[PDB]
This record gives sequence, structure tokens and C-alpha cells, in this order.
Amino acid sequence: SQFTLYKNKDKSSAKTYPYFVDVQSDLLDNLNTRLVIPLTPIEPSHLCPTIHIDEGDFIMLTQQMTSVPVKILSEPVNELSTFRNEIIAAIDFLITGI
Amino acid sequence: SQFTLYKNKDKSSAKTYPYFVDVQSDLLDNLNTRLVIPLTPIEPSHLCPTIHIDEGDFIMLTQQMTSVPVKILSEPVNELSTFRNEIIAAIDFLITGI
Amino acid sequence: TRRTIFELRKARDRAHILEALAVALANIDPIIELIRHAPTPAEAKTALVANPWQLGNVAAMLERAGDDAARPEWLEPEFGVRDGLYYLTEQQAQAILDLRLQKLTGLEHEKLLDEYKELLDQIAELLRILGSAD
Amino acid sequence: TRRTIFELRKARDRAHILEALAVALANIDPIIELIRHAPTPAEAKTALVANPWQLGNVAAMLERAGDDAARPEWLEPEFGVRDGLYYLTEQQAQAILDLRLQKLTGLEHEKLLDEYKELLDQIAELLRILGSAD
Ligand SMILES: [Cl-]
Ligand SMILES: [Cl-]
Repeated sequence: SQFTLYKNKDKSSAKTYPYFVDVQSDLLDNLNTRLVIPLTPIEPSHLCPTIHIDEGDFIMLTQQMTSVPVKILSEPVNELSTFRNEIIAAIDFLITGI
Repeated sequence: SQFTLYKNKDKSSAKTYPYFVDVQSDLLDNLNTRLVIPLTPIEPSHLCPTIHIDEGDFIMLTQQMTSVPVKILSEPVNELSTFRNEIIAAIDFLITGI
Repeated sequence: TRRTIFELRKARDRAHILEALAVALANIDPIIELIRHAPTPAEAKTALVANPWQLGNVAAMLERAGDDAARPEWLEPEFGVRDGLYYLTEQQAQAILDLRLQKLTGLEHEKLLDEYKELLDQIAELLRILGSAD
Repeated sequence: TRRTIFELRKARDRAHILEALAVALANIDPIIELIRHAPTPAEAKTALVANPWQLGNVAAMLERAGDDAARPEWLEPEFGVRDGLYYLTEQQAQAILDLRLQKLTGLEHEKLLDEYKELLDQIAELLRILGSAD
């Protein structure tokens, strides 16, 4: 679901990329894949919004956005719709340079 | 380079995904990654633009968009800037539903 | 079937977004003025939802199907066409705010209306296919 | 140095796009009229480039730096600020056509101007760093 935050179940990558956010429109939920953006712990502001949530303090790595099989979206933990503006702005910057 | 078409050199996947197009804004070329979209031979029109070029006839799989290392972009073969509007519209569809 | 329902639902879902964009295009001058006046995106969304919009040419398009034939089942009665006026949802208002200026050119405007019209045709057809054995 | 040139270039490249958006927002009423009248995105882009635009509020902002300090070195003389008017490139017109309506709200407009202003200060300083031995 769009803006839902999912836990990364891959132990090899979960440390650096603990979560990823679904950024794909729900109108396309028929697809077997989802466009997602990984979050990385804090430890280019317009491109990589800062995300302070209950899970911790992260940066959304918009440029590392990727398509993943829908099956790995098995563990939703949060929902980031209050960040919609920042997320869309970052993607627009990455693609349209706005 | 934005809308430059690159030959896929990974022999494994190069048959189904022989090329990919850089869709990342040139304002972000300092990044060591590029957001790209794979093309697949024609063997949903709004999401997956049909591409007819000298290299052949392909479907742009915008939902399989992913970020790759910039060193992967070593073999430019064409440029798709005349398809800019279709490509951006497909990305917008995937994300905003419009 | 059990898949005719699946297609009807997604036709209505896509039509619901295009319908908001159609109403917006029929009212583009006041729509723009509202958005410019708004001090924030949140306030623009609030103002878009807060007042009914004239249907303009959308009313004639709605004749391509039965009354409320394109209306999603989950849509509350306070939204949609009520007494000849359009009541947007917050999600529809966001779709309007997401429109790029380039969508206002003549051919882009027409392409959007044409897909909305096409869906109204599909929806009206998927409907009559329903019935069929009771 | 070398790092300085890279930084100055990147700031000007970014400022160049924001400058066009800021000029468009300063003239948003006739910008949208021109776009709505165009039959296609290509023709809208042609019409945007065809005639120059008044600076509006951008004129005062340019006083934050010496003359043409924000101008990319590669920009041809027929483009940019010329005698109180702004001459857009095709790439700038495309950025204007890629603006979402939400960008017109007060806070979004102010945020864009804030980034552009900050870049002008950044640019003027990078220039001052030159600066160095002749
Ligand atoms: Cl060619
Ligand atoms: Cl001239």
C-alpha cells in the first residue's frame, strides 16, 4: 500500500537498509512488483528527506529507489503518508530536476 | 546521461533486458548511481511505452525501474529524448496514479 | 466472473481519479486561483474539498452511463455528484494538486477526457454484463 | 580550487532551473494562459521560449549578487536576463511545464524562492573565493 513502511527481512542488508517505503500508486496494486525507497539510519536534503519516526531517525535514499517483488512486503510497521509531499518532491527532483 | 540508452553488458540478463535508459536528471550526475528503466523486446500502454528505434522494438518496463551503479553505463548506443513526455508520464502514472 | 467484478472495480477506481481531473479542467480558472491563494498544500486540499464544483461539460459525459454508474462502491454519499454539483474527496483534491502544467495543453486535456469517456463506456458495459443469472 | 569550480558550476546549474521557475511563478497568470492555448506540449514549449518574460519579484532578488553571477558560463548570450526581461531556454520551459499545481501554493512558492536566494548567496561567496592569486 502506498507510503506503508515495511521491514527489510534480508539480514545481509537490514542493518544499512532496515526499512523500505512503498511509493507506488494503489491503482496499480494488480502488479506483482512494487516501487520502493529504502531508509537508512542517519547514523542532499531535497533529494533525501529526513524521516523522524517511532522506529528511529532515517534518511530516505530516493536515488536508490528500486522495484521489488510484492511478496517481500510481508512486514508493515508504519505508514508515512504525512511525508507524501516530501516523498513526491524528492522523486520529482530526481527525475524532472524540480 | 538523461534519456541516453545503454547496452546491458551482463550476459545473464542481456537477452530479456538488452538495454536500459537513464531517466535521472543531469543535475544529479554527481551521484555514483543512476535511476534507469530496462527495455525488453516485444518478443499496459500508459505504464509501459512502446519504443521503436534502430536497435529494434521494445517495451519500456517502467515498473521495473531501478537504481544501478554509474560504472554500469559504459556503452551508450542511442538517445530517447523524443520519448521524454511518454517516459515521464509513465513514471507519473506509476507513482501518482495520473 | 469473480473477475468481471475485478475489472469493474478497477475501471471505477481509475475513472474516479480522472473524473476529478475532468471537473478541475472544466473549472480551471477558479481551481488555479484557489490553489494560488492557499498558503499551503494542506489548505489547498481543504479548500478544494470544502466547496462544490460546477460539472461543466462533465455532465454531458456522465450520460455515457447510468446514474452514478461510475461511482465506487466505497465512496460515501457526501462525495460525488450531488444536486448537479461535484464534491471532491481529499484523495481527488491531491490528484488535482499533482497535475503538471503540461496537462493543461489542448491535446493532453483531450487525452484525459478521452480516457475518462472510454472508462465510462467500459463501466456501462461491465454493468449490463452483470445480469446474467440471479 | 577545482573543488571550488565544481561547486560553483553545480550551484549555477541548479540556480538556473530555479530561476526559470521563479520567473514563471512571478508571471503565473499569463504563463498558464499561454500553456492552455497551446495544442501540444511541444507548442507550449515553443511559445514559452518565443517571447521574453517580465522579471517581477525576481528583479529584487538578483540584487543579492553582482550582475549575471548566477548565469551558467555555457549559457548563450540570447538567453537569461536581458534589459529587465527573461529569455528562457527550451530546458527551462520544460521545467515550467513539469511544475505540479501544488507548487503554486504560498509555502511551496516561498520554499522555492528560499532555495534560489540561498544559492545566489552561495554563488556570490564561491565567486569571492576567487579571490585567489593572479
Ligand atoms: Cl534514432
Ligand atoms: Cl533576441
